Amino acid sequence: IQVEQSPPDLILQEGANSTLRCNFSDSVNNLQWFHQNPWGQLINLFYIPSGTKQNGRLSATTVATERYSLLYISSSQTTDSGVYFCAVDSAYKYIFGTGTRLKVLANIQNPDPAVYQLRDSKSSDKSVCLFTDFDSQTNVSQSKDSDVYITDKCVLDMRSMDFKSNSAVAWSNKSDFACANAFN
Amino acid sequence: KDLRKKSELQRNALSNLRQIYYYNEKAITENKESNTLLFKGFFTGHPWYNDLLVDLGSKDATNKYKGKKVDLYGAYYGYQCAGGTPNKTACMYGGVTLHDNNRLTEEKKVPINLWIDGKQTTVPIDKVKTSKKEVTVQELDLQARHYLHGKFGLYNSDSFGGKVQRGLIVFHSSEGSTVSYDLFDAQGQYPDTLLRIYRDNKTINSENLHIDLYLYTT
Amino acid sequence: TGVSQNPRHKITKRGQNVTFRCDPISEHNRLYWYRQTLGQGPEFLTYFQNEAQLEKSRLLSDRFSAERPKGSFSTLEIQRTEQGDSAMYLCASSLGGYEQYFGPGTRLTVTEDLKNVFPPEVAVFVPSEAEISHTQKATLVCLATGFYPDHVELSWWVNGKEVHSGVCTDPQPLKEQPALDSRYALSSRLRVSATFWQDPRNHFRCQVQFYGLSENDEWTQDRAKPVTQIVSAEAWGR
Ligand code: NA
Ligand code: NA
Ligand SMILES: [Zn+2]
Repeated sequence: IQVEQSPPDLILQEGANSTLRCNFSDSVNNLQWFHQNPWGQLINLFYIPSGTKQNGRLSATTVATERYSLLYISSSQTTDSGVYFCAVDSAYKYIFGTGTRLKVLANIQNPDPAVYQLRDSKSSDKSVCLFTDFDSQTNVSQSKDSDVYITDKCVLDMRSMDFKSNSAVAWSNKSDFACANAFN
Repeated sequence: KDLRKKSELQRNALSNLRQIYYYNEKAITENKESNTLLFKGFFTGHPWYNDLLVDLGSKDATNKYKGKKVDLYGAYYGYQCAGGTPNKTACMYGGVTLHDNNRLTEEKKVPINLWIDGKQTTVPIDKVKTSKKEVTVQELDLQARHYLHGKFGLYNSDSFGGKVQRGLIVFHSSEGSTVSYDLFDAQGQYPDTLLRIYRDNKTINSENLHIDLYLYTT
Repeated sequence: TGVSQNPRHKITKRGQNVTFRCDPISEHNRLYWYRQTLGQGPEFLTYFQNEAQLEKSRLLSDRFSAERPKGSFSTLEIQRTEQGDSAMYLCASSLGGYEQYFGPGTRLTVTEDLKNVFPPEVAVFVPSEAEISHTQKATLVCLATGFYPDHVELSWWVNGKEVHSGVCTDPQPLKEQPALDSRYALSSRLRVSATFWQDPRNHFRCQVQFYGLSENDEWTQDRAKPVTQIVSAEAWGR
């Protein structure tokens, strides 16, 4: 049978609530919800062919008659980021959906965007461009030019001081490359 | 010569025959007591089963071994096993012999006459052996198919090196009587049906007994 | 979970044979095999219940063979490997089937030739003086470049201890030469206080664990064998 997950990608802010949908084509005797971490490990969230279940911050509801299941995440934290899967029993032979990629952003109190030039520790003239302290809503610049590499944005968190930094890295093989105009 | 073909086998039949004859554990015990014969507490420390349920076919075949000292040698399965303690019971077809006055002074090594496409080949004498006067056909068949799969890849697919497409196992007795099993004539695709050829607790004398094997790569 | 899988990473030449092992939870009677391609969800391959193999999909072709070699494990063999076989091979077990408990998985990479396999080159970048004077913090950048395949694990080690606080790593490694076989690159950040970086007693080391070739792998090239290794770059306090 067929199983579709909605939405395909979800951009969410920290501490906000979210809902993930799962639609199946036929009657189901066994329904399971999973979470896949960056390493590829599939974490069991709920076994819910019907009814309502709650596991702390997470809750799930399956409406067997209308052939759908919902996954609720209250007060979404940065740790919850990853791929959420919905799997159905073909009645046994399990079919997984397309999946939902959760992008939980960090809460930045004061965004101060500043680009910096970093030099290599080892005896070399090699440089690196760092765009730091920018807002979560800021989209990263794609492959603008060949031989010039710009990394996607990642969420950094400090323990001693309650701080959330947003950073991106740029570098080029061409020994002339400037940092100020790199993140356009 | 009108044997069943390996290519005519059902979806998972070949893989399940490989499990039964090469990988799966066999229930082998001497001097034990219990249409069915339930051996409660047969397995100790096993994560899946506790009891062994042995099917003999009818009540008449069961009465011969019920309440008496018995020897066991056969292939056991858990999937589709009916009876005993639910989820913790393994099933077996036949492989039952009376313990008293059945033990041999010296282990009889059953000689094998192997033919591959009409050409006779040698098999080491230690492949099929028993310490029983009257042996179940299952005991000898389980050992012979273990060697065939290990040496020729009997139950491996054509892609995995399995050249043998047709086969016949003949348990030839001293008088002239034969017990013949087609190596690829599979009943269903799961061990509940596959192992039904052993339902009839067929016992044969080990004295002057030899196994005739005819394999065909064509 | 209690489900184990070996190996974690495997690199094979196109046309060679590969075998993966799955050690399920002892009490579980059911064993499942799944194939997961990059971006997509796990696709059903085959499943066992006790000793018996129950189902086999169209994806589990004649080149594939699954078995339970008795009695606490299962194996999956792929013969004459294609580049299309390069996926995450997951194994699950259940005491029903009710709730399926998944293993860590086997990450397979099928390359045209072993000469394509390269270890990474690691470089650590000294924090900007402008950042220290303004934000009162110091960000260290690490660059792992020229590696194939993308089977890497980056970690930061401050004074011999692995740190997680103030650590930023890219979700997936970028291709150096897109549309080919292409070598990968991965960046990482380690943000500490200005006073912490200024202490010359503090040692900062970026570690990149690479999963490449085994001892059994044939190597005929003149360059150093790209075996499973650790490549690091160090920087002292200023
Ligand atoms: Na023999
Ligand atoms: Na045959
Ligand atoms: Zn004969």
